[PDB]
Amino acid sequence: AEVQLVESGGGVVQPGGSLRLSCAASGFTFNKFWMNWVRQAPGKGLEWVADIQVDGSEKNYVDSVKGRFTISRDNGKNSLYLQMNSLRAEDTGVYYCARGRYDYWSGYLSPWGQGTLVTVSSASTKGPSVFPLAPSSSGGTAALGCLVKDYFPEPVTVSWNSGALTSGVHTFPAVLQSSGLYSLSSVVTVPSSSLGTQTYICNVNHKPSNTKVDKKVEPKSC
Amino acid sequence: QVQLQESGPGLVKPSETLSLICTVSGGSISSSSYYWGWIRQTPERNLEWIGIIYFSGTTYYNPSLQSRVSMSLDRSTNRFSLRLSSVTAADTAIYYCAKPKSRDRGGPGDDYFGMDVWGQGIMVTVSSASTKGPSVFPLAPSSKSTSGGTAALGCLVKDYFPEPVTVSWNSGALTSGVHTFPAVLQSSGLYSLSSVVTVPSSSLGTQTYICNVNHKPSNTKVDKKVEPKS
Amino acid sequence: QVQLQESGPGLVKPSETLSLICTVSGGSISSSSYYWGWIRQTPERNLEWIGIIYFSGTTYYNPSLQSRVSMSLDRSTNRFSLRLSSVTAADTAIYYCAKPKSRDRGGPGDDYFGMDVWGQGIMVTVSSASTKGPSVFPLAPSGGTAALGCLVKDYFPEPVTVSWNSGALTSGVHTFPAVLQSSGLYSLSSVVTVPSSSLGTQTYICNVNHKPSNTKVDKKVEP
Amino acid sequence: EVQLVESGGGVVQPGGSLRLSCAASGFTFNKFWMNWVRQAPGKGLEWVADIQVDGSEKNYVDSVKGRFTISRDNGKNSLYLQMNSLRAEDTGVYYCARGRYDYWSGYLSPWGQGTLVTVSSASTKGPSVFPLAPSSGGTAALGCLVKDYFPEPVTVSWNSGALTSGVHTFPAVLQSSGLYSLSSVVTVPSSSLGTQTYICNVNHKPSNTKVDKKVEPK
Amino acid sequence: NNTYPILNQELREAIKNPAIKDKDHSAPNSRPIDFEMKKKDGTQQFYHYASSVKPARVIFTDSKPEIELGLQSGQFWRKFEVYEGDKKLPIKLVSYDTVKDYAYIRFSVSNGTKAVKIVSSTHFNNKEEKYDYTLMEFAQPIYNSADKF
Amino acid sequence: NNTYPILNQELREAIKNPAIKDKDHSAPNSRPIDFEMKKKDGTQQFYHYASSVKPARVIFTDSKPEIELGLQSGQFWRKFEVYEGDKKLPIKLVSYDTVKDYAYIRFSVSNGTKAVKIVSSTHFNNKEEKYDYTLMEFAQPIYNSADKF
Amino acid sequence: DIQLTQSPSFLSASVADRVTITCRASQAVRSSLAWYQQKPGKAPQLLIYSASTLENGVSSRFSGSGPGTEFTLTISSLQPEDVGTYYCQQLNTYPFTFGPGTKVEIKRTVAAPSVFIFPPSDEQLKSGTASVVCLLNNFYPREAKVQWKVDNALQSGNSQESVTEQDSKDSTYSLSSTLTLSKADYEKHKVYACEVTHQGLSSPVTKSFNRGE
Amino acid sequence: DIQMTQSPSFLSASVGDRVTITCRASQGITTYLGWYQQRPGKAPQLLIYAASSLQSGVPPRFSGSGSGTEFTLTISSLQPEDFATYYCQQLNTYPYTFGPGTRLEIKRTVAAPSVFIFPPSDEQLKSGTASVVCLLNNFYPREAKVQWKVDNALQSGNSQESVTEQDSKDSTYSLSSTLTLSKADYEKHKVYACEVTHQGLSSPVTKSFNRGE
Amino acid sequence: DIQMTQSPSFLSASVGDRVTITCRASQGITTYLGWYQQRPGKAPQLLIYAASSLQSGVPPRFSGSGSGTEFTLTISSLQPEDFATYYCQQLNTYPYTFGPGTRLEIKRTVAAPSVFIFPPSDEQLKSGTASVVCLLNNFYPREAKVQWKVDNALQSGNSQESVTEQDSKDSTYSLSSTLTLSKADYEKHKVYACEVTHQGLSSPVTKSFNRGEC
Amino acid sequence: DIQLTQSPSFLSASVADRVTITCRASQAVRSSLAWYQQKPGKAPQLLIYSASTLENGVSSRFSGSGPGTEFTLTISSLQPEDVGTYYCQQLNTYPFTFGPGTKVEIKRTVAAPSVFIFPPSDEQASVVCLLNNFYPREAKVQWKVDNALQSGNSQESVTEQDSKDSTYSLSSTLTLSKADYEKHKVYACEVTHQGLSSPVTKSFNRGE
Repeated sequence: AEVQLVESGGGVVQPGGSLRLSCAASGFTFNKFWMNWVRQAPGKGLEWVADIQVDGSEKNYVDSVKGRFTISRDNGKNSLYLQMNSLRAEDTGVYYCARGRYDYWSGYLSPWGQGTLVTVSSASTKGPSVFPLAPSSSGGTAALGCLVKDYFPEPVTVSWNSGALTSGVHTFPAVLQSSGLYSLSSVVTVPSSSLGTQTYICNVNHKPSNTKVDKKVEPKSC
Repeated sequence: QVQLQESGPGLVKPSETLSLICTVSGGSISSSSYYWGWIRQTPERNLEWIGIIYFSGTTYYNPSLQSRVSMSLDRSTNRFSLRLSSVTAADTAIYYCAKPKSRDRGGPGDDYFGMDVWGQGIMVTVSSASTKGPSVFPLAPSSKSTSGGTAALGCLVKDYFPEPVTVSWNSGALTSGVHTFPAVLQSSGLYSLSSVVTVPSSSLGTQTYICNVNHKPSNTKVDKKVEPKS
Repeated sequence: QVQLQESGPGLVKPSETLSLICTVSGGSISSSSYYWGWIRQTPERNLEWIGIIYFSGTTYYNPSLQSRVSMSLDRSTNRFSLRLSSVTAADTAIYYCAKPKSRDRGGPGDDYFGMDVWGQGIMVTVSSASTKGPSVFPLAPSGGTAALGCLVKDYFPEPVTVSWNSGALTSGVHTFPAVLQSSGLYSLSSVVTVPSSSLGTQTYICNVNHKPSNTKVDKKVEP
Repeated sequence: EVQLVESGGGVVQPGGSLRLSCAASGFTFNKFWMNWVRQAPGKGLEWVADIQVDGSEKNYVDSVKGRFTISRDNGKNSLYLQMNSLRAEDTGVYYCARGRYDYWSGYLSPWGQGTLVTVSSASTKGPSVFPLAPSSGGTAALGCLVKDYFPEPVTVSWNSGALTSGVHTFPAVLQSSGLYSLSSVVTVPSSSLGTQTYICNVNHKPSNTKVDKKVEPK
Repeated sequence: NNTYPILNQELREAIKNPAIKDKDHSAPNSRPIDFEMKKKDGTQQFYHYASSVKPARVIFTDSKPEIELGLQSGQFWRKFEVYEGDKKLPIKLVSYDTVKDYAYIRFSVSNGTKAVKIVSSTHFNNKEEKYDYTLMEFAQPIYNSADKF
Repeated sequence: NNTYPILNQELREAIKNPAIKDKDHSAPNSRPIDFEMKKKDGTQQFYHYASSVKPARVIFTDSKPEIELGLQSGQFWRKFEVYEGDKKLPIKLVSYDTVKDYAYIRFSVSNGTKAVKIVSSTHFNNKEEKYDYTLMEFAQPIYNSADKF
Repeated sequence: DIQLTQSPSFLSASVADRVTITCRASQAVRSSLAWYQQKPGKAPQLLIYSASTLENGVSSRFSGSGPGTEFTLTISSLQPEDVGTYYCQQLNTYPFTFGPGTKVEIKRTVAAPSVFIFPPSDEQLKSGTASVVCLLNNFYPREAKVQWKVDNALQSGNSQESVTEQDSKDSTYSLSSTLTLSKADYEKHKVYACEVTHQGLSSPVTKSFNRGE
Repeated sequence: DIQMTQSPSFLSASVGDRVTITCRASQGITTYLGWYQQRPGKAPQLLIYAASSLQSGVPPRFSGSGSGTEFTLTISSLQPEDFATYYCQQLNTYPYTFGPGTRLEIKRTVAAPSVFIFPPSDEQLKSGTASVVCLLNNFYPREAKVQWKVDNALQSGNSQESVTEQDSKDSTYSLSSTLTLSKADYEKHKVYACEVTHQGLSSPVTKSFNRGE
Repeated sequence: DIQMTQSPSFLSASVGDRVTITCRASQGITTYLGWYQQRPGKAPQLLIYAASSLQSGVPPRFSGSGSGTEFTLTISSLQPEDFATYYCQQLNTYPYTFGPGTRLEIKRTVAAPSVFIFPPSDEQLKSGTASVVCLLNNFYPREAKVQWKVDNALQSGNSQESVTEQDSKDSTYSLSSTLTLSKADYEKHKVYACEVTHQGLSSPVTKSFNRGEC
Repeated sequence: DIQLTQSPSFLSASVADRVTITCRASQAVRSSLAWYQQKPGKAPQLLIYSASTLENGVSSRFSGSGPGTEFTLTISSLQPEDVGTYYCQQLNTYPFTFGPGTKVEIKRTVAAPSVFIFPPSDEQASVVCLLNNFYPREAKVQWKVDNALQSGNSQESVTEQDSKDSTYSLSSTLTLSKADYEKHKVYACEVTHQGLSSPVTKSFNRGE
């Protein structure tokens, strides 16, 4: 399919704040279909947010969102808007654009867009401290890693030795600390004869802050 | 992993067209890169960019060479070519085949970061001189019983034009201790080279040593053997 | 080969609703015809079209019974029904459940050719009622000739089945039409003729069956 | 829906004239190429002409040039084909058909349902219906030859449409008369041939003729 | 401006649309109009009369006259097409009553229209039972305001 | 109004049009105009300069100066849109060189225009490869007729 | 309603005769007209549909004529089992109305009735009335006089008679006259008799029974 | 003209099968070529454009292939509604010519015709002209051959035939051949025969009549 | 709202099984119900609308079943791309509510976890807090338990973990539990243990280090 | 053409020294600047792109710099495998020009060369002399015949420095016409070097 739904406008906000999400649509007649917004708080499932009629004449919201969000159209520009005011902690999540299933069909949604993350949280854009998870000394396999602690917001991208070491790696999903700040760890399982002779550097990259650290992980001085 | 390899010929005459091929063979469909590059290295060890050819066949040449370079691509046979015309001695160089570094995230794509994998190079001399095949004369080992316990030997690869030469000792089974020299130009016009190896002295009775002098521009391939005489 | 049959009751009070049921027996799946019909037959042997119900439950009733008639499809049980409101004596008829004839090719279909299979039909009298079941008295016999019978007296309403020896003896049987006595109540006689050499030997048992009133009385004839 | 409805077709004689029409709705008529395609009875498709968006360019096949003119009227949303000087080779079904996208020539969707053009100097005539008699067990065939008629079509049925099974109404054939001739048959058990009678229903609507003929043994 | 679903699809399929689940199709500025439903030989079409809401409606707008037809047994209707001459009128599905199984369809018809052709089908015996020709003939000519004799 | 296909469609798809196959796109009442193709940070945009015919071309009409642009590797161009300020121009497709794979576009530009913006993409790796911003700078300001240095 | 009329209403014809029934409609009805056969105490059976098409399983002696307003059912060779009533029905306009019927009697030889009188039973001796049944068993034609006597005394308004619909095999009828009189009115009189007039009897044959013996 | 020729022009195939049909041109046409579908009694419809590209509303099983002179249409999984005639058209240069077509039909095991022959009526001989008809009923495949004989003499240029559209239920063709002769000619001769060759009969099968009886 | 509930919830099965998941609505709905599919990190895609109508493009093994309140999605012969979380929506009355989901994982032989414990760096202890990390590596099923033991005494409120998405090649998981304590809580106590329950170890397995000297 | 300059052109440093090469552009080039390593007789390999990102399978000892005009490549701790020329390429404007090259010589302790002199074979007369594994590169080969210096008769050739040993080798060939060769007694190869306290001489003579 040539059907395209391209969202932007997502970002970080604070409680009581504002954000307008957009949605570009090409490859169908836009003024002949219903449009819908669906959402996804990280880890949890799908919750219907809003829909809007073909020419902007009828709109529906969920009881949570009613009186804070406004759904909106522009058939000439081929766009769908979601104006989100008075934002809460329960509104943080992935926000999908989604077109009705046929010409003038209301409810059923295909296809959807690829999502835009919306984070609501009073924590400032801080960048991670990278701390080495040092490997302590069958004597054939050792595990080592980097702890990526006290950053905000999502996402980060961890890779290892500039991408060269892709094998036996596990980057874990982050966890919301009661600091308001995220913390994730990446681990790699490695040969033990290679610990003294082969070098491991992890590559932490945070786009929302401009922080890059290349931390070297080595056996502890004992 | 993509690999790249450059194909001949390595002699061209003044005013003829230099015609090289690059096979992208090595895990790809030739749309494993948004564009492909040609760089050369001159005898003064300087690098000149020649130009690119994209996935789509559109090209972008150096304004310095523009009026003389040409590139196609060939999806079926999985190759791109460089054609360079109205050639002179200013064009005697080592021509390199290349592929851009692509971002590690969403690629390949139209990215200008540098070039990550390169062909091995191929040298191209420019003169009238007719290809000559090398005489191969031995270099005579442990010329004594005052040898130091490690004794030297070689193959004088003489009387050839143009470059290069592969010297591969035995099958390539013994790389350790081998020194293939740069060649030197003679008052003839003909190049002359030495290639030696140094190994233990009571491994003469035991172990057998022969050079593998290969000369690609002339289709010559000699296997001269070398022991002390007596 | 679809067979069809009618469920009671055969007695209805004036004003109150005549409610009959047709159970589709044979080849079935109740999308073995495109529609289903109801026809009735008044005491003067005249036939009237009541109405149809299609496969999809939409109906088309006669404009002379419109305000009173009604039909459902059941489809899970193999049934279609007839309801008739605000009933007078005029509605005293034999009610017939029926199915269309369908075409030569790609049948069954939406075709108006005639009705091929028909129910056995169910009599429905409308009266201020009484609804009495029958006393059954013998008729004493006396080479050749030798006749005997069951006098079925004092019943309301119609009909009655008379069967002899369970269905096994139907040769020579004559089940008479009933006569309205000036009691208000009906009376029927039923006779059979058989050999004189077969009297002191064979056993002859009537099978008097009454619906609507659940009476089944069997009885011998010696004398 | 995109709509394309043609009128104007019918019977005309060698030399003659006929103007064809095509009403178009459900799109901006002034933004698409319009084409005519034809199809002679039984045979296949053959491109006739096309006309640009504003009637700037027109292209005709070689056979048709000099005689047929193609035209427009963007204010009325309709397409015309003016056919003068008409031939035997021209009798066929004539499809209106639109360029598949805005300002696209050549590729055609959608097309219209079709308008028959006949070119034949023969007059409107009613059919003679003649019996096909069945002669001696195991299944007999019978029929009605419908002969000497003009123009198309004929609708034949049997026992007033109540005999549908095994009935083969054939395509007509043009005779060197100028006039058509069709056959209609049915397969039926042999034991139902001297008792159950078989009466075919030939209705020809371009004249006043409807003939009901009975088909029986000899 | 039209926001209702244009029927280009089987009627059985378009009734599944949620936009028009038990949707209000009232229109006070309108009137009753009686109608017949007939085959090509002039006889009546028994199923199309028997399973259509009596009477139809004529809805009056500032540009052209609109007719509402309620079609009983909607899950069972497949094809439903309406033509004035042989120019195909678009059919807007306005409501589907879930309890009673009734689709309510609208088509704009031209001014002075006496009757209207219907190509259609139903879902019987897991097969398509076609009705080639049905003429929805009206009791009187259809105009858009109060002038009807 | 003109009869030329306006581009509201991938350039990969409009070249497939038979009406502009190898169509003459001559205009002797015109001139050469040199140009640069740039990124948002004022750098060169390398694919766009490499894959477009130099010189581009100003055609002089009875109204407003028109600009022709050949674009090489036509079947590999997807999105091709041209903007003056934040006002989208209608792009007319004039010819397709089937031998060369060259698409010749034309956009009417405003009197005094120095440079024009280009939202585009290509078809590489079975994917759309995007170029948000490509400014087309012209060697001098564009005018009606030949009354410019 | 389209009215359908049928001629004749009654018809006596012999075994092997050609019988032609007719049925007219009050307007045009095309070929949409079926023919049914109703036997005694039985549901109708489709014989002919669409004017002239025979139904499955029916014998090939029934024909039917073609479209318009006058229609025709023909029985080529009439048999004993063709007894009953023959209806036409139209399927042009709703409701699909029916005709009056054509009742078909089979003409036969004159035949003497078998006559039997029956007492009142031991079992009806219990509260109520005495009912005396007299039966004329296998006869033709249908006109046959019955006469109840009580020591040579005539009767009126005791006895209702019921007559059989015609047999599908013999082409004969039967008749059931029931005299009904009070039990104290019964034990009064000493002999009862049933006298029978009919064509197949020279003079009227009687049957008595004399109480108990 | 640029001539479009097509292989095969008739193709036997079952529902499920993987079908291919070619289109070839007398010159080079890049990928400027369409594929069209026409069912019987119905307007055509666009399937494929630009040699490869799938028109809106067409199912994903129709592919389009080839570039230059030789072109291919492929239906990977065949269905009940895909039996139709398929037309290629070149759109390189005017005139924009179509090809003869390729017809797709249902496949069936081989089936013999029932052969019948019919005399002229006595109704028609009164005109002065006589049509003798032959019927070949319900046979697969389409290639049959009708040889007429008047007093055992082959006829030639005085008969026409026609064939029916293939049956939806038993996938069988039927054929009608009308020998037309005058009255003088017809009444000069005696034995009139219809010989039918086919794949399913081992000898050609002859039906005949003699004129008069 | 109309509450939508889903029985199976988490469900293990291999490539080839006949799998049945259900969905239930608090009121009557008719067939006004859809099914949706979403893989890890990707957008959703409609499978079934009108309770049983299959969506255009979707393969033939997806059934839809039900009418009223009980509903069913039945995959005839399972495949590698079919492993996903699956949602149902009602489209009877606004809000058009979804269900909690049924997650579909690849069944496998029971694999024991390799365990590693990690000290805090010294580079961390200069900032004032210390994080001790415990890795559980390549185990089936997902159901694991991590117990944190400082001087042989149980911890709570002070540690949070996260599990990886099921692996592409070995159908295994991994777990990373992170204990957060102050630098002042941390220097007091000596022995730091990570005890681990799993159905693939017959015994609860423990890894330990002693802060300071090895 | 944007010009690039590399300072120094040549460099000699010990093992485990902190090395820094420079690369200046004639204009602004943002972060569009890569670094390459040409080992002897091998094609350039990309070390650093985007001015400061490190490439797959290259050692963590190479750092970046920038963005602007002046860029520095850093080798943290120099090892014997680092030998060869280090190039600088800008990708801001076309053509993507390079720098002249920084040649990196490894500095090590002073090793004497092993001297071997190889007699000619009978089929036409040159006599080669090998100096096997020495440092520094400044060595002097003096040919002799009957004890007479031979100015003009020879030409030499020296290898690029070893990837492991950090040593050079020299091959010196003295060519003569056969009438010159067989008519003459002893052929010596006097070698001077910093690691040799008095010149060392290897020789042979005819037929022995």
